Amino acid sequence: GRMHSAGKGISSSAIPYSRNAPAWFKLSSESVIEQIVKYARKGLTPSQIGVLLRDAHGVTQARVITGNKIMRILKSNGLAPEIPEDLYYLIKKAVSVRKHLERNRKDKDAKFRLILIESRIHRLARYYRTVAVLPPNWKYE
Amino acid sequence: QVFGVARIYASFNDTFVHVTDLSGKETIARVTGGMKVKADRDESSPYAAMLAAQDVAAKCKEVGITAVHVKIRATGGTRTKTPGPGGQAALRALARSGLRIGRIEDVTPVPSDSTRKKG
Amino acid sequence: QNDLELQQFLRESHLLSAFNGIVYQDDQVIGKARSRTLEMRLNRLSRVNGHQDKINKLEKVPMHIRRGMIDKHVKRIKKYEQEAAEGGIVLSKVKKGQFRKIESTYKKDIERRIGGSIKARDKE
Amino acid sequence: AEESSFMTLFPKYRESYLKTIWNDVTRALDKHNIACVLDLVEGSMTVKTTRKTYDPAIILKARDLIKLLARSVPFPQAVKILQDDMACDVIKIGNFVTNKERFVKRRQRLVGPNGNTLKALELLTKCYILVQGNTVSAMGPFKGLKEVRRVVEDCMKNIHPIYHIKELMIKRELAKRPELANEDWSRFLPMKVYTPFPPAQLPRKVDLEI
RNA sequence: UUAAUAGGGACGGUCGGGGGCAUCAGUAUUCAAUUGUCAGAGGUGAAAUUCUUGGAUUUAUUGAAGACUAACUACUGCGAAAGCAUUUGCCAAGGACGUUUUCAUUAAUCAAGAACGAAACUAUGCCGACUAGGGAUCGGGUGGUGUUUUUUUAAUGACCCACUCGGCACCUUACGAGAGGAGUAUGGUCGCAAGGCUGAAACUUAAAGGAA
Ligand SMILES: [Mg+2]
Ligand SMILES: [Mg+2]
Ligand SMILES: [Mg+2]
Ligand SMILES: [Mg+2]
Ligand SMILES: [Mg+2]
Ligand SMILES: [Mg+2]
Ligand SMILES: [Mg+2]
Ligand SMILES: [Mg+2]
Ligand SMILES: [Mg+2]
Ligand SMILES: [Mg+2]
Repeated sequence: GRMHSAGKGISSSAIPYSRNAPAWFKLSSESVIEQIVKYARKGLTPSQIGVLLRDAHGVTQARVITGNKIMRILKSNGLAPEIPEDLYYLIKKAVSVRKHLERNRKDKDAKFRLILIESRIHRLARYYRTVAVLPPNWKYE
Repeated sequence: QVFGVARIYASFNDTFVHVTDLSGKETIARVTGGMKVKADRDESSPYAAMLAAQDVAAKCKEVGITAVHVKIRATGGTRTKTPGPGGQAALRALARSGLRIGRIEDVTPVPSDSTRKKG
Repeated sequence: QNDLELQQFLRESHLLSAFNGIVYQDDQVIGKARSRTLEMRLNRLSRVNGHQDKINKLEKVPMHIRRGMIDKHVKRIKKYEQEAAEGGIVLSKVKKGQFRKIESTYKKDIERRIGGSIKARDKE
Repeated sequence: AEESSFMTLFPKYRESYLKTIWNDVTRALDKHNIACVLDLVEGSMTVKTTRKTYDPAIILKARDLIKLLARSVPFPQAVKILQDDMACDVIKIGNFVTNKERFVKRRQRLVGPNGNTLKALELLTKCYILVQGNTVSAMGPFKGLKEVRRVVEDCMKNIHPIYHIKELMIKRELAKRPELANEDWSRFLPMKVYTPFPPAQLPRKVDLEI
């Protein structure tokens, strides 16, 4: 099922059936909001924000506890990324792979992986352009 | 008992019987199958090896050596690692000569990695 | 490939070893090996033109015996292959249906009675 | 006179077979006053000389005997190694080629169809030959062992063994003729620069419309 | 709107003989230096060829060069394929697993196009959209248990059993429209072919041979 690979793995998260907050959860919805903005101000991404809240504060899901996703909560308070997170990391990996290539000019394998990452960016970059999340003039490098 | 050292190099085509000190640095006597036979076909025969051992054993007793440590070997390297027929014959002849055999070991050159082209 | 003597020796090596330099020349060979050698040669020439049903006929044996011979023979083949497979020994490839030809096959002349393969399954 | 001893480990699967024959191995070595020990816990075979040993070299042949038994050679064949003329040789074959498919295919060429090629080589050289993994184990007279090595090595270098089988038969016939002994038998024998950065990708039709 | 046992990304401990740059080892081969002894040493089926009393081969010590990575090596691991096996460090990358983290259909198959890239010589397996399995094995995870292990220095595994995801294969299974060979004969055509001793014919002819 993997793209650019022969793997067929199925590891993933299984969201619980019920869609309300847990009974044991006894923290105000507002206090979660200020925790979210504090972390995003510090420089954490929404994915990393979710991990910290779930691990140490009992926030099973931001949507479930607060009624809105981490993305929407941050945008409501003036915090939203310049580019989508998944595209941000894919560009960051592409730069690192490129940076390795100048120093090592005989690494034909790294040349191959750069195709897969760059081609992945185009497909993702195409999608956001259609939805108007990313401005149409946006080109990769 | 004075101890010598007997280097037996048993190739498929010839057998060397070389006796030397414990250091191995000074030769006491060296005899080869070719010297004890008249034909180039029979140098590797056990008969040639037996004669070489007898001459060496006589020469050892004169100088004073009464016992020897045997370190037999084959051609080794990239070729066969099994000693030739002379190697066994030389060892048996030395015992019959009366020289006490101290210790027997194989010192075949076994390459960690032979120089052979993969292509 | 077209050298008859070389190919004949290669195909007949198993019989000569079982029923034994080595006397592979037609004049030197004596005993059961010469009787088995002639039959193998004659069958090979016959297979090209002779109809399969009539050229080869398994000798008649009662029911209970033949299943006994096949069951033991397959047991011997399984032991021979398993001991080799668990070890490093490389064995000659055999078609799926046919029984492997172990040393006992040539010595006991089992093939004439059990046959190369169970023809019923090859049909199915 | 200290005792010269040699130990050879054996795999666990040979435990059943070795146990049954060990009385025979003990008898065969006892003819030469060589003591033997089979350790089923450590899975090891030991041969050691005794005070009654009169022949110095037999211990080497005892050592080879346990080596052959560990490598799955049958005892009736393995016990022949005790004879002076017999010898054992191990030929490496994994180092000849780099392609796995070519390696297996050439190895199969040694065994041949139905095992005919191996058996033909065994009969002509009077040698017991076993093909295992990355090696070929051979046992027989020294002249036979020499012949097996040239066939095995040349087979891995793309020379069909059937050529070597044919030459062996001719040489055996020729050796029986005295007149041509002096004469050579060669006549009668058969004969731009890599770029690190990729090109860009061609944009999809939708991207052109975007 | 869901958050697909669709897909993409994130986080955690990991796994690999995946790749690139350095670095370390190893015995062997060739060569060189010393050095004990002396007539042969390699090679073949025999030789020839080659080296050699200016010491060959062989013995011991030492140095250098190139290649290679034995035994461990497996119907095992990694890689898109070709391929990859010494230690250590650096550089990025990758798979699966675990997740009550995140985007929200962003995907599948793809002619065009782009990236990488002497030899053969006995083989062979019905195929598929497809059921239930068995033994063994590799990587990850959960639980049980009691042996190795061990103690407030840091780290913290090995083995057994049960379960589960994903692999390399092996052995069985239920289901399915999956739409010339071998020879024979030839009043034809085109080719190839017979003989009488040589010399020796326009010459009944010499020497010397062949035959007997
Ligand atoms: Mg992934
Ligand atoms: Mg999902
Ligand atoms: Mg990771
Ligand atoms: Mg790595
Ligand atoms: Mg070096
Ligand atoms: Mg190694
Ligand atoms: Mg390397
Ligand atoms: Mg491994
Ligand atoms: Mg793989
Ligand atoms: Mg599985």
